[PDB]
Parts: sequence; C-alpha cells; structure tokens
Amino acid sequence: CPLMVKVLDAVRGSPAINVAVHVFRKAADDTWEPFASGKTSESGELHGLTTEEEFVEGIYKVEIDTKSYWKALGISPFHEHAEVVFTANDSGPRRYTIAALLSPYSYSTTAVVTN
Amino acid sequence: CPLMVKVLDAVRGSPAINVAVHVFRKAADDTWEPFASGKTSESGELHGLTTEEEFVEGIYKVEIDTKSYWKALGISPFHEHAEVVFTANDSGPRRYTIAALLSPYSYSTTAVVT
Amino acid sequence: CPLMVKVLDAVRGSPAINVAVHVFRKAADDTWEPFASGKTSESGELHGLTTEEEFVEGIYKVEIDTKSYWKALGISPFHEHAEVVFTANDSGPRRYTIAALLSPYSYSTTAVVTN
Amino acid sequence: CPLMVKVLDAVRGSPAINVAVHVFRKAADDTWEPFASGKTSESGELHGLTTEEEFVEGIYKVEIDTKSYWKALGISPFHEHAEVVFTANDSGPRRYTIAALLSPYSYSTTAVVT
Ligand SMILES: O=C(O)c1ccc(-c2ccc(OCCCCOc3ccc(Nc4ccccc4C(=O)O)cc3)cc2)cc1
Repeated sequence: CPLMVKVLDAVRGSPAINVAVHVFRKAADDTWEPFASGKTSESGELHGLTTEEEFVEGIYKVEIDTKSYWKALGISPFHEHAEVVFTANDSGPRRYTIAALLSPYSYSTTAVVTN
Repeated sequence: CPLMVKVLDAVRGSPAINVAVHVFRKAADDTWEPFASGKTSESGELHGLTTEEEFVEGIYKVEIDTKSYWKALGISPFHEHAEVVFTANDSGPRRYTIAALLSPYSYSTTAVVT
Repeated sequence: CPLMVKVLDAVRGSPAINVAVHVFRKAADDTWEPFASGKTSESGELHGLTTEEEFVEGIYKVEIDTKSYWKALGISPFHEHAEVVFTANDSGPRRYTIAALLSPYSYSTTAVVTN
Repeated sequence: CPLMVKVLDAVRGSPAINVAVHVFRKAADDTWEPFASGKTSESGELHGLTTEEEFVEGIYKVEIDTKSYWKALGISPFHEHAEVVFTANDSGPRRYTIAALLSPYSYSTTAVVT
C-alpha cells in the first residue's frame, strides 16, 4: 500500500505501539480535510491507511499523536504532535513510508519514497 | 529571551542560514495567530523573537520554511515546511530552545528547556 | 535472527543500499575480535549476520561503514564510520535491530531490543 | 578553539551536564592516543579541549561516556558509550562542533564545521 508509518521509541528501545496517526489532505478551499487514520501495531507499523486509487496527488499532512502516546504511558512530553507535510504523487504514484523516532523532548521523521 | 530557534544542515555540516521561521500562538477559537518571526542568522540561530512579558502559557507553533532553504541550494526537498507545536508551561524552566536538524527527506527537532 | 541492521538515507529518501557492516565482539584479552560482516540489501536491511547459538553474551561493536557508503556515491562525508557498542544477551537471548539514519555530516542510531 | 562538543538529553529536554568526554588522535601504528578530555558544563558544552596549534590534520575519536550519564539518573541504557570518529581537514572550515543528542536506546550526532 502507498502510505505507511513506522514509529520507534528511543527511551524503551522498542516499537512505539498504539500511536494514533491522522492523515489530512489539503482541499480546494485550502482547509485540511480528513483523509485517513489508524494506529500503530505491536510492530510499531501502520498499514492500510489508503489505496492507490484514493491516494491521489495532493498536499498531505501526517499527524502523529505523540502527546497522546506519551500521556497514555503516563509521561509528560514536550510536543503536541509530530507533523509531516508533503506533496505526494506529483510525478506519478509513489510509495511513501514515514519513519519516526520518539523521545519525550525530541522527535525525528524521515521519508522513504519508492517507485 | 524565553524562545530561541536554532537550525542545522546535516548535508553540508553547517548552520542553516537565512531560514525563515514563523511563530504562532493558538487563539481561543483554535486558529493560529501570528506571534513572531525572523530569519536565522549566520550561526543558524534566531534570537529576539519575543520577551518574557509577551510569551505567556499556551500552545505555540514554530514553522520553519525548509522548502525554500533547500530549493535555494538547488535541492528538491520532501517537506513543505517543518512544524514544531508545543505547550509553553510556567511550571518548570523558563527558556525554550527549539533545535532543528535538516536533511532533504528528514527533519529532527529537540527542545532544551532551562 | 538475533542481530539485524537497517539503514536509511536522509538525503535521497531511500534505503541505504550496499552499506558494509562489520561486527566485532570483545574477547577475553580485551581486543575487538571479528564476529560477522555483511552489507545492506536493496531494502536497506542486513539479515543473516549470526545465529542464536553463536550470538552469545558479550560486548559487541557494530561498525557501519558510512564513509565507504558516501564515497561510493562520490560524496565527501564527515565521519569515518558509525560505531554501535553494546552489551548483548546478558539477561538471556534477545533480538537486536540497529536502525540508522545517514546524512553526510550526521548519523543517528537506535536499538530495538525484543524478547 | 577548533573543537567543541555539545551534548543534549532528549528525555529530559536539557543539556546533558557533567558528561565525560575523551578525545583521541590516531597514531601511525593505528592506536588511539589520548589527546584531550573534559566534562560537559551546565550548558552541556565542553570548551577549551584543544588549540589550533595542537589540533593538526588527522583522524580523531570523540568518546562520550553516555552509560555513566544514564546510570546516574537511574536509567539502564543500551550503549557502552557513544563514539564519533572523523578526519580533521584543513581544506575548508576551521572550527568543528560535534553535537550529540542522547536517549537511553539512541544517539545521534552531527558536525557543524564553520
Ligand atoms: O544547540 C546545538 O547547537 C545543537 C546542535 C545539534 C543538535 C542535534 C543533534 C543531533 C540530532 O539528531 C536528530 C535525530 C536522529 C534522526 O532520527 C532517526 C533515527 C533513526 C531512524 N530509523 C528508523 C525509524 C523507524 C523505522 C525504521 C527506521 C530504519 O529502517 O532505519 C529514523 C530517524 C538533532 C539535533 C542539537 C542541538
């Protein structure tokens, strides 16, 4: 599938499990429209967000709910969430993986784009 | 100086200079209102964004214009911008430094609160 | 298998392919003894370094040959290599993944340890 | 001051204070010879390690004692230490800053050469 998210926890040295992810797509009126959502599995991966057909060209926001993750673990973090904003599929369909590493005061994201 | 932003370039091994940064505060109606802005200096740092008097508790967004930065170097980047969204909290320490490390397909951010 | 390495390239937004990895284990005389080696695949992953039986307790060094990687791409990087040094299997067998993100002047490593 | 080390703690959102750092230079016989050492300050930085006169071209190793740092906070970390190994090269810029970001199971390092 063309959009996947994988999250690691740098404190525990583990997949980040049960991380909620909401994806938005910029609409014609310039608002963020809800596009897809899900949560990471026991492997820290989130599969099945969308399909090739539905994942059209656009500007997408992948919101990773890092505060809700840290608060569900009873930890007080810094950030409200991690925001990944990117233009997708503007040269034809690609497959996008958003990889994230989380600590309470830091996060890091990288994109792996394949054709 | 309660808020400082520092931006580094992981490709060239340098400060990220002349990067535009826009800070917003979340208003009561959930909209982002402009709060402060600037360009990073030769050291990749942006000082003097706000004062202790103006910088009250609440949710702030720091938007870093990474796309223009990369395109000026002739590099096509992945992100439209980098975003850092956080709550400022008078409990605990007073000075927030937001540090960003940039690559064309990656951004990392950490907070140093002292 | 109990020791895996996965590497991403933050410049290209791709797996880091053909990255050489050498693993060492501290011997009784305190020298670094060669233990296993390999290179990342087209997926940026390196599987098959060792076995449960051979991967005994010890202090291991995973050397990721980042300079050779960047130089094979004709790019001049900063670091000679990335070094991951850790005690393994001291509470029983675990499975270790060393995840790395590379840029010419930076690198990042995280460990995912499962039981 | 051609070489500076700065260390940050991603768990607490603070400088990593009183972290021991040992710098070595590679000798002709491939052994690591002591070169300079220190503890990070209250700002998490370590200044005054060397001078331009002593810091000649060659391969250097910066070893950061992250394991003691974490254990003093009551945290069992993954790494025995962090290592940064690099060639110092008079071609191009003169001042090397080695920045490290620490978590118990992760370390990241970037170089800023100006
Ligand atoms: O004050 C100052 O001057 C100053 C200077 C520099 C600073 C830094 C230094 C280093 C970082 O490092 C950035 C974070 C590290 C990169 O993150 C990632 C590491 C590993 C992976 N890997 C994966 C994660 C999930 C799934 C799969 C992978 C994989 O296959 O590799 C992704 C991102 C950030 C800031 C801070 C302050």
